Formats: sequence, structure tokens, C-alpha cells
Amino acid sequence: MQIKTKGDLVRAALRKLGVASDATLTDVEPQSMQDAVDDLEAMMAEWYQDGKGIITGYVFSDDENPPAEGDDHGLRSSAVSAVFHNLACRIAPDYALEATAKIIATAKYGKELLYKQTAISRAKRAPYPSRMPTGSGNSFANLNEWHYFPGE
Amino acid sequence: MQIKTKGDLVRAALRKLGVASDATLTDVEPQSMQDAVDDLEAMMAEWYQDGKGIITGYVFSDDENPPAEGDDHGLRSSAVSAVFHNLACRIAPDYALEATAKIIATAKYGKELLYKQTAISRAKRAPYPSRMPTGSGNSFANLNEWHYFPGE
Amino acid sequence: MQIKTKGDLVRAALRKLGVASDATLTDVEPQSMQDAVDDLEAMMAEWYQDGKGIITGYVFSDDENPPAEGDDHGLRSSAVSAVFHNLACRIAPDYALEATAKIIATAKYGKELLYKQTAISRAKRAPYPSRMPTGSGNSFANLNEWHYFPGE
Amino acid sequence: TTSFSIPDVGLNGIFATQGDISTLSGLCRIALWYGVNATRPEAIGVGLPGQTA
Amino acid sequence: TLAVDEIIETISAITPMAQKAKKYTPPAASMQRSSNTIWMPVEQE
Repeated sequence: MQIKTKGDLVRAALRKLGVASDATLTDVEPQSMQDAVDDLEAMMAEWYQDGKGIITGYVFSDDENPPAEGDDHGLRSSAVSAVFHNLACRIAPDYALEATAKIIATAKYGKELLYKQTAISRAKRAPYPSRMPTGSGNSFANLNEWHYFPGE
Repeated sequence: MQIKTKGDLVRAALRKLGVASDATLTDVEPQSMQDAVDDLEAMMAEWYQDGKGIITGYVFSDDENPPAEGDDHGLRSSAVSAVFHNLACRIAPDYALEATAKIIATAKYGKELLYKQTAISRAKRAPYPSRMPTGSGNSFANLNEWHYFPGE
Repeated sequence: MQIKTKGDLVRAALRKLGVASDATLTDVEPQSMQDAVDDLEAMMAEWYQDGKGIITGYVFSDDENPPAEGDDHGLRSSAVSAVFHNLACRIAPDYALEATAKIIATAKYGKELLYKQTAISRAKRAPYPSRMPTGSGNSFANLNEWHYFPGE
Repeated sequence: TTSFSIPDVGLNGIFATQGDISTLSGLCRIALWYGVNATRPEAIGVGLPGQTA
Repeated sequence: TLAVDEIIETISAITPMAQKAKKYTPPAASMQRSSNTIWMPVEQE
């Protein structure tokens, strides 16, 4: 993938928004790039609710390494489009812009696809209640089989 | 098919958008191809969710090969229209454009046709539960001494 | 029929769109003609899902013979109208156009009429289950000892 | 497993069936162990007609 | 298809030599240790 850093995500988002791209004649300043990377970090921390939200493999930059930009985002190949579309939607108000309908729809679809597999994994059925019996079918086999279910 | 590379897919999408075609005397700007190829790769990675999404035979370029443009996409002949229509819809916001209603409808129809066969294949019925008897009429089960189904 | 080639289908679609015909003083370039032929090929490949889609007798040109335009389409005389109406609908966005209501309605009607006979053919009822008895009324089946239907 | 008594020849073998549940299949096998011995080769003979040149 | 309940019999073999051959069953427990072989004496001269 050609997108491998937080700045690559930011540049893709700006290209989607039409603010700045490679073919452009006027570009945005590095302070604005850093602000966009900061907004990306804020959105990622909001999504990954300390491990109880959307899992993507995003790696949060530490203060010791000076530029947050330049770090590999760590996302899988299937998450990049959703990430930078949502970032473009979030940073559109910065440049007096509003993201278009196609961008909004793609961002919604990308976030849903991001959480689909985690939802499948988290959809688990609880164990048996602590007061249920194991049944007499589970008594002749495993002669020391429990009479009641543990629970918890 | 005469659309055999990511470049042909990108050029078809641009022409559908009316950005760089022959019906209008506009040549493909070199930067209008790299960004479109990036968008196509991102969309394909998003669709083919590491094997659990839409299977299309698309071949993802690796970091070793320098030019992403120029590779055979590997798609079947029945997927090209959907691919380039969706690509045009995705890359329309770059030029402050908006894909027309016909292009959007064709994209929807093509995506549905793309997933139709995969849906047919994945519409599989689960095996019998572990607690069913096989019945007394199951000659094979009686021969193999299986009074109950194995499940799993 | 007067329309016997892919180029003829493309020219008919263009005339229906009102862009280029045999009476106009301006014409479309051969590159546009060839690429419209490419679009028609992509459409037909999408429709005919490798044998599981809309069967029309369309013949896909091979790369060994260079000019795809100039190849007999192979369609029956009743499929030409639907084919070129849908082609006009799909290649209208190339010229910053939108197919008119009459063209849209004719394309829909033609596609439905194209698939009518295939749908009638494919509306087949499943054989008897392997768990149903043939019944005693079938004396020959009872004597040949075919007490239960074969199935499959 | 059960026995498997061949008629004509007065021999006995085994007949066994097994079932694999992972693949929902089965196997069948009819085994027979024996050995033909010639205790007196000086008594057995062979007639060879038309052994000219 | 309703395969008729008749069978076209094709082959009919006969085994006279195996029927006339005398059949011997030595003790299995001893043969296992003796490696499936057993010795028999020969008429003395």
C-alpha cells in the first residue's frame, strides 16, 4: 500500500476533500498537517476506547519520538480507506468545508466494515447459570461429571 | 476484454467521470493516475476483507514492484464494469465533481452482481446438532453405530 | 437486420443519444468508438455471468483478431434494441449527458424481455425428495422395489 | 468384526467394518490368511504336450 | 431411472483344485512364536 504513515492518511484525506494533492499548485502548511495528525490521533483514541471499542492495530505515537507523523499507522490493508475517509470528514470543518455525500457514505460504510469482524468475535453466548443441572445424560459418561453447572 | 490493467480501469473511470477522455479533448494528467490507483487499491482492500469479503481475483501489488500502474488487475471479465464504475464514484470528490445517477446505479448493480455468486456459495446449512438421534431408519448410522449426530 | 456488428450497435446507441449519426455534420473519433465498444463488451460480460446470467448469444471478440468493432455480435434480431438502448444508457455519462425517459423505459423493457425466456426455462421444479415413498399405486415401481423416490 | 466363511474352498477369514466420523465415511475389509505348501514336490507333476525342437 | 430388480449374471468360476486340497490349521499360539513355520518329518529309509 502507498499509504503507510499518519501523514499519508492526512494527505489522502486532503486529496479526498480537494484541498491539496500532488498535482496541486498551492499546498497546506506543516502546522496544519500537524493539526490534522493531532485530529487523527484524537479520533483514533476515541474509537479505540482503551481496548473496549474498535480494534484496528493503530499504534499511538509517543512523545519521545518527536514527529507523530512518520510513524507507521499499523493498520491492516482493509482499514486505510475507512480511516482516511473518516479523517477527511472530521477535518473538513477546519478549512471551511463540508464533506460531500459520497465521502460521508463511504465513511459510514468503512466504519461499519471496520467493526463487523470485532462484532462477530464479541457476539458470545453466556455460560450456563449456576443453578442449572447438567442432566442425567451427562451422568453415565464421565462417572465424576458434575451435577450442576458452575456459572459465572 | 480490452481493459486488462489498473491503468485501463483508471482511464475508464476518468472517462465515465468526464475528467480525462477522448470525447472531450483532455489527456490523463500523470498525477490523476497515481491517486486513482491508490484509491482503487484502497477500495479493493476494503472489499476483499482479507478473504472474508468480496472475492474478485484482484491482484494486489507489492512494495517490491516500483510502478503500481501497469499491472494486470486479474479481475474476471464479469467484474470490470462494476470495478471501474465504483472507482469513478469513489474518485469523483477529488475534482469537486459528483458521479451521475446512472453511474451510481451501475455501481450498485455491479456490486450486487459481484457478491451474488459468493452469497450463493456461502448460503450453506449448518450440520445437525450433537443431541439429535439418527433414527432407526438410518441404515448407515446403524451400521456405523452412530445413534446420535456428531455436530460441530 | 441492418445492425450486424459491434460498431453498428455503438453507432445506433450514439444516434439514439443524438450525439453522432449518418446525418450530422460532426462525428465522434474512432478512439471514442473503440472505447464505447469496450464498454459494450464490459456490459455484456457483466450481464452474462459466465453462463449464469442473461443468455443472448453474444460473441466475445478475442485479442487474436485486433479490431473488436467489425465483429458480428451474434445476437438474435430481437435482442438488438435492448442491447443498444442499454448501451446508450451506459455511455451517456461519457458525453456529460443523461439518457432520456423514453430511452430508460425502453432499456428496462428490453432487458426484461431478454430475460423472460431464460426465466421461463429456469423455472424448474425440484425432484421428489429421497425420503418420500413412491406409493403403492405405482405397481411397476413397487415390483421393481422402488419404494422410495431416488431424489437428487 | 466377524468371521467370513468362504464356500467351495474350505477356508475362513475375517470381515471388519470401521467408521470415520470426522469425514462421515466408512471402510470395509475382508481379510484371509493362508499359505499353499507342496510337501512332496517329487509327487506333483506337469504334462507338457507338443514340446518339439 | 428405475434400475430393474434383475441381475445379468456374467461369470461362473469353479475351484476344483482348492476344494481337493487338504487344509491344515496348526496351533496359532505356537505358530506366532515359531514365525508361521512348522516342521514335519519324512518317512524313514
